[PDB]
Amino acid sequence: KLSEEQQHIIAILLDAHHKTYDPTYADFRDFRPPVRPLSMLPHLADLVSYSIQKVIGFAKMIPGFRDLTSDDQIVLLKSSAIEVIMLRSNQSFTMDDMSWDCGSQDYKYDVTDVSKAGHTLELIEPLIKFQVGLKKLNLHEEEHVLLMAICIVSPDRPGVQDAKLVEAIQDRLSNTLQTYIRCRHPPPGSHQLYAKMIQKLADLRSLNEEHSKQYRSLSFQPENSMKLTPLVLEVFGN
Amino acid sequence: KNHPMLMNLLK
Ligand SMILES: CCCC[Si](CCCC)(c1ccc(OC[C@@H](O)CCC(=O)O)c(C)c1)c1ccc(OCC(O)(CC)CC)c(C)c1
Repeated sequence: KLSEEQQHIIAILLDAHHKTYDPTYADFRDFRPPVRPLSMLPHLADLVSYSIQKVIGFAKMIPGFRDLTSDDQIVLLKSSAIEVIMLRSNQSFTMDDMSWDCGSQDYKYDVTDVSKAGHTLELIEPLIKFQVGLKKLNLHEEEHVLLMAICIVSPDRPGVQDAKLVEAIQDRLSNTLQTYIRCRHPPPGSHQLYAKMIQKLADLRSLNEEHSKQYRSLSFQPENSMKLTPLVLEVFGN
Repeated sequence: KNHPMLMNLLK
């Protein structure tokens, strides 16, 4: 049932993720140092800016993504970047203390680090719930990279021009994920697994909207915008 | 609006 075109898609996405995710987190030393009001904003701005670069590298390798116009590629990455960052951040998230552990203690982040960057509980608590619920899904890496790709190529993102071409690319990844779960994910973990993953995509839209609200409020202060990066200002807005 | 840094990373 899992066609070889579908196995091929999964292998490309696996290779793309492994090429764009460094579990050593060695590049974190080039960021501005973590400082523990808004003391974590410079470090977290560099972290997001770095992650945006990785999401772009991953997205470029999604089968069919390049067939979109540069405009459609830009609006999809602009809209999806923070959601893909939320998804890929789950690999470092640990449920033993509800934190993102990236090796050393300096690069072990909790909720107080998010608040020390300007963000409130309106985002922080739904974000932790999302990370816990995503972790509880116990996704195969095949399902994890498929979910990130499906997230990016969504035809209902604002500013999308060729929605039907975006929909065709997503449908090929969607049928690949649906078929993968039925053939390669054994019960009971497979139970309604596709439905639970699509629900996480809905949660990501909600988390995206709340982060945009707080980002727009935080970046409205030039004193805060000064500590951001040029890439973050371009992608997330001025 | 133009996104030159995004466009460059998209190579
Ligand atoms: C303290 C960090 C909290 C967890 Si974050 C969960 C994402 C939630 C949005 C997170 C992001 C990336 C990441 O890196 C893993 C891989 O991407 C890199 C591996 C690789 O690619 O090699 C990790 C580990 C965690 C987070 C980050 C910045 C945030 O502020 C952003 C901003 O709004 C502040 C005003 C604008 C700058 C907020 C609010 C949360």
